[PDB]
Amino acid sequence: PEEEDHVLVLRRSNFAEALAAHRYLLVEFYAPWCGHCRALAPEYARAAGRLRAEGSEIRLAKVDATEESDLAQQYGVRGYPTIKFFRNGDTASPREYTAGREADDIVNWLRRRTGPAA
Repeated sequence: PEEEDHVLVLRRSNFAEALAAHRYLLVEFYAPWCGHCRALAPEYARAAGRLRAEGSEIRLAKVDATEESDLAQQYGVRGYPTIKFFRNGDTASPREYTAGREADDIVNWLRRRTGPAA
């Protein structure tokens, strides 16, 4: 599927397949006009590049919730950005990401969910 600076581009048609392929999957629901999403996009992409540089199986993804609204409403998204971590493809119980928005604290937070060499 599409990938912008190593961040997977997800929509309803490929969302279930990404969960099945990636057991550690961070998903950012965003709006391109939202200022905090704009400030987040370079840091999110730098976090994904570093994980890719580290040979990690963790994957970062993003969903334009203004264009994929049913998918966003299915996960109770009521503001942007909304970041959720899915483990082992379990969509009922995603962990909410509420930590810093710099590249290093995203990967640190992901490492605390999985392990230093995941």
